[PDB]
Amino acid sequence: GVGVSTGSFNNQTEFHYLGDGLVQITAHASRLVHLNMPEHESYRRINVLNSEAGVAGQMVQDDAHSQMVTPWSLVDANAWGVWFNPGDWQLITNNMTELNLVSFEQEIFNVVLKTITESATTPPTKIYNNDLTASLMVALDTNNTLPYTPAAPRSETLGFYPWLPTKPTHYRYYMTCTRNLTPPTHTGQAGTITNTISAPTHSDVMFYTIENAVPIHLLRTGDEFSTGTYYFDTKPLKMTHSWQTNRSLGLPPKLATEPTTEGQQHTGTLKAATDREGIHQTINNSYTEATALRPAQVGYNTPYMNFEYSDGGPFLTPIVPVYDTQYNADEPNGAYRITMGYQHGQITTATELGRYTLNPISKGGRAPNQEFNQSSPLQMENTLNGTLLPTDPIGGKTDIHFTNTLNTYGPLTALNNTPPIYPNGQIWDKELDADLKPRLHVTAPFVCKNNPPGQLFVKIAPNLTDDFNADSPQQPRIITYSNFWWKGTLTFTARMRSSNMWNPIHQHTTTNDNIVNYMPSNIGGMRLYPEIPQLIPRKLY
Amino acid sequence: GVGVSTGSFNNQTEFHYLGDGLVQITAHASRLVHLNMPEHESYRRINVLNSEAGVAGQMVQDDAHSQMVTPWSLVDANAWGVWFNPGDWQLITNNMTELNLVSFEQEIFNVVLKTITESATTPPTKIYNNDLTASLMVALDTNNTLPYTPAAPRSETLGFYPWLPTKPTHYRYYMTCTRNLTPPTHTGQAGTITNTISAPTHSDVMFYTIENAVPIHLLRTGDEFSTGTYYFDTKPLKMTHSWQTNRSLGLPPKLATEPTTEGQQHTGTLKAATDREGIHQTINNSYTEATALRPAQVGYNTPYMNFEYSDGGPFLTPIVPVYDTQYNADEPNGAYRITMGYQHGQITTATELGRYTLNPISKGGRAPNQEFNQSSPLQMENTLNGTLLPTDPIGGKTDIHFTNTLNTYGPLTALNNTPPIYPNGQIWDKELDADLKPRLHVTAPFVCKNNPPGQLFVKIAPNLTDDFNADSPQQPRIITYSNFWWKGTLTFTARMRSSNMWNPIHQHTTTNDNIVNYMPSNIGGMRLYPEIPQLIPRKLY
Amino acid sequence: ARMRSSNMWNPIHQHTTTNDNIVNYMPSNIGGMRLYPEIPQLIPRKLY
Repeated sequence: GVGVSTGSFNNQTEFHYLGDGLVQITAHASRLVHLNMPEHESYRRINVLNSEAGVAGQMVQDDAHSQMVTPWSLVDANAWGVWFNPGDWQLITNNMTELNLVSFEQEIFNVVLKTITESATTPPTKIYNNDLTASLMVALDTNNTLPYTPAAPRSETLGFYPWLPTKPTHYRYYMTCTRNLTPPTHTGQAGTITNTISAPTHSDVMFYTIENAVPIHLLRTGDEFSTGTYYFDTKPLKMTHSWQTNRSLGLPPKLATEPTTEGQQHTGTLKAATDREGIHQTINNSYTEATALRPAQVGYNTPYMNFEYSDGGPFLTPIVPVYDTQYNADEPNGAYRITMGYQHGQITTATELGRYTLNPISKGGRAPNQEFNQSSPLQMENTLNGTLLPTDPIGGKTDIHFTNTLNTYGPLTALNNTPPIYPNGQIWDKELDADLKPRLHVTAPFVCKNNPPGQLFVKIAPNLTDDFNADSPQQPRIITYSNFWWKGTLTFTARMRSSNMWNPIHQHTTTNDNIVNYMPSNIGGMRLYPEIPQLIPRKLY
Repeated sequence: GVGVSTGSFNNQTEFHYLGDGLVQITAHASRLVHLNMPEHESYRRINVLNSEAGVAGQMVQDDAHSQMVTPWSLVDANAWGVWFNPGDWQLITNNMTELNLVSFEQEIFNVVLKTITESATTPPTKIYNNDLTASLMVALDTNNTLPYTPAAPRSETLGFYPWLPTKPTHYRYYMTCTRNLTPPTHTGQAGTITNTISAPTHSDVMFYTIENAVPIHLLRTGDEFSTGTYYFDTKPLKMTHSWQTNRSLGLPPKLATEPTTEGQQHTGTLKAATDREGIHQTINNSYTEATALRPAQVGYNTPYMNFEYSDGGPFLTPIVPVYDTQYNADEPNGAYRITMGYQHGQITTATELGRYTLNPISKGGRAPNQEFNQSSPLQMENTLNGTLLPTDPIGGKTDIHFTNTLNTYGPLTALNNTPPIYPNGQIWDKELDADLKPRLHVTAPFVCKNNPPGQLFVKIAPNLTDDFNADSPQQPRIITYSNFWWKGTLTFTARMRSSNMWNPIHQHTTTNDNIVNYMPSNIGGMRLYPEIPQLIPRKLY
Repeated sequence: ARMRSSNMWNPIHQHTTTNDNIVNYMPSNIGGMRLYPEIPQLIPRKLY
């Protein structure tokens, strides 16, 4: 029967406080998902090029790839703000040390299929007849047979507002590209560079169609498509950021001259350099605090802005994101620059899209203009030619320092994970099916070792015109759309924090200049400006 | 299935006479509730100001606040005339001493969703296509997570007629306002007053959205949304008004000169003033009847027309409503001035809205031009400067008397509750969640100590146009409406009255000039002019 | 005590720690401590 409802809209985030501190954050989400029909039902391998990199010097501007455009649309839950309004994400940045991840279920219910029909009067008048008999095709890829494409790094998820109706995005995935871009040049001189994408190699062209991979449930207007409860197996995230560094690990040296006056303008003085004792990593006698004996370095000098070049094309090496120094650099420390849409933040007036250059606040980051390197003997009051200051060029290039090439990722390199980004970051991510797994993902903090949860493919079934369908490239169809609700349930599990100290830590407050970032205006303009995550401090040693 | 009915229209008020006098007034109500679609689905915080108070002297005319307009519409039962036609409320003002309150259930059934469609011919012609697949969102706030806003003090309830189809009103609630209106001035002089609403403070901005608070049941055209039977826990109201005053409490003094003639023009004479005896509250020897020994005062001199001023703004102190003196004053006694709509009373011709300045008839009220105050010694034939007559100004203001400032609410102040007002008054009310609860509410006579019954939020689900819904402030929609029935059941419990006296008391009759207030005219014009409540007298001591 | 539950959208005022507030929470070079007050009752609630 059509006139019977099939599901319940639900969006409350139940913080069900279990014993011993553990909580069970059951986060629901429900949005009307307005699906339009596919503009073409034929699968298309669209090679993409650009004339922008074909002129010399614009080789960062490299948009060329080979794209497999499918008519199927993807309903995506893999974004943080779908499940958490800022009132409930304030509760977790204030109070939770760890976040485990447990359950996940999707549900499409209460689909409304409609036929639009044009009448030929003096305005364009469109009549919305109701389809009682048409269907739409859903496909829960319960094995992840298809390439897992999360829409969070493109900000193409469902919109993070409950009342605003969202849109699902077209499923598409990378096909093999064999990129020719060399020679790599400067900007000033002209070169005979070749900017073509070549023919795809035979051994790797990987064409997944949706019909021959996942079984597809047709759904009439009284449907209820229930995904089974996916149980995660992830590492427990740690929301508590670490502040200790290699000038803060271990036991500090004792001081003989201790201050007498109030105010921190006066400083206590240690013992002499050659008179101190302990274990030490160099040859020289004087034990300063810079060259000390620290267990492992936190962070690592990434060779930054380093454009590697693989069969796919030129690409920048992703840096583990970490809190910058007191000098805001953010490029060798891996800043996030997340541009949203008008479903994801961004007060809906006539301006362009908001930006928010972000960082975490886990203090483990370095500065490129603050580092230096020396010769093998230590030699305080060092020789001009024995120490490599960052004023020195590399190969005669004055803007380029040693740290552009210098990598220090040794085995003893402790490192914090990716911060979860709000509301625009990604929640979970597919484990890279490689022989050597990466230790952490920069795209998402939760890593699924098992089969990741099924991405959901939704497409309108072809409602066909009376016209013939043999020996024709493109058929006519009845123009149509859909309005199906979508209910999720993402059950977290988190441990409450315990204050084991004296001074009160930084909590996510609400200032007088902050309520305008949290309240609607006279029009209805909403905004979801980010939250700098990982507020509770913790010790790394 | 759509073509099967789901509920029963029902409106009979069963007076089920139980034993020992108790009755169980089971009052049903059922009205067609015509819901229109929301004009916008975006939440809007609309600050309200007015230029009327910005000029000096109009500072009672203070309409400025900060309003949170939500697209959800509220179906309200909290009004008396929904449940009681005047034939059944005559039965309870004639015969019932107390009214307990027991049960309450709501039910939305038999919804009819329709699409309106415009055709472009020479008149505007509108075609009502039927939606078999669309839905409407209902939300029974079973915990009162949202701010409880009763529509009875704004006369925005369902209309009190069974056959006339009603309308639900848009749910909206007060946001924080920080009002600047000083200096408070007179009317004659001009001042440099500042009339602005300021920026809302950070610590208190309280933005409840409907989706993230209460789980929401989508309902197709064959729905039946049944609220569970809410069981009240209220004080038993007492419909019997009290007439005894401090010139009527206790034992009267005995008289020696008793009258001889027929007719009350001749009066019995008491003993002398200095010769009477008894307990007495002053120092002087003469025991008059004014200064007597009475257990507690009934009523209390409110400082009336007293505009207190809180973070919200200027507001008048609500006075406990009580029967005025023989001199009709009604302002220091808290009159009701209830203006209705054409669904709530008010013969539906071309006139403006009816008024009915009302009072209860519980005799405990005072008059401001009939009171006076004296010095500490009593001193009959009092000194000109020793007694404060209400001809005396306060601070040189001749119209303002001592009683404008004078409060006499002592601990021994007996007081009657709020009269229930018909048909326009409120039935129940939320307990003010404060540390010190108020003793009585002026808005409604029944007080719910527990969680109050769930207010019901109804909104049409978004029926969307083919046009895109990303990166757009305002989307187009199919214009639509709804016709859902709404059945309630408000089970009272009341005790029958017992006449323990000789003379017959005032019952609510029907005079020859009263049937026009109770009967329809040749057009169909109905009216629900009020009933002066609480007719049975009782003793207070 | 009962834990609070956030039943709303916008985040309420919590007792934070600003850059001009750590000097009210940390000892100095002498040993000077301080317990400047906290403005209490931060979570808002409705009275009706």
